[PDB]
Amino acid sequence: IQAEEREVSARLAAAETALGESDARRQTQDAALEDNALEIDRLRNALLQSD
Amino acid sequence: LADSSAQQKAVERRAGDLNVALERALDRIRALEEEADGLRQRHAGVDTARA
Repeated sequence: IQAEEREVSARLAAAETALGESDARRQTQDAALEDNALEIDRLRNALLQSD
Repeated sequence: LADSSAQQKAVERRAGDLNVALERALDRIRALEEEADGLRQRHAGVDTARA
């Protein structure tokens, strides 16, 4: 049972690393996607005026 | 002279009448250009909000 506990804690450690990495990457691309939304709004407006 | 003054008065009258007609037709052209302008901007706005 000690060995099995070791294995389960190892799986838990790997999962906790991947979760943190996913959350960080998610935050970066989330900010980027919000900025992308704003920029596309700007380009649509410039298309408004020039058209 | 009677004949010639008759023609003078007649063509003067017809010239005044078509002067009024040109004035009103030019005003109508200005109105239609403004209306077509309004169609242009509002159509652009609607076709873009629909995009």
